[PDB]
Amino acid sequence: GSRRASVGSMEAIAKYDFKATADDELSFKRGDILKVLNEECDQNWYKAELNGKDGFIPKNYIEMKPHPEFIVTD
Amino acid sequence: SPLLPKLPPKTYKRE
Repeated sequence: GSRRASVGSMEAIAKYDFKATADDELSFKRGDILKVLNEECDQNWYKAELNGKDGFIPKNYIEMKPHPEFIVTD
Repeated sequence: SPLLPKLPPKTYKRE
């Protein structure tokens, strides 16, 4: 069918640490999964946002994960 | 090429 109740984006696990270098780059640490808002620029770096920040990120320090259900595992 | 470099654009190998 059709889904019209999403409104958001996917995530992507930051495999290592890193920071924003370009004026439009994004920073993150090892384990800081970001929110892929888009995929502009090269086909190797994504576009995402960490709870407020955003910008390009080299996918080599990342992986693309789906939408998880809540974080509380206990 | 090795691991976590400056992310260079690949091209060819050593052979």
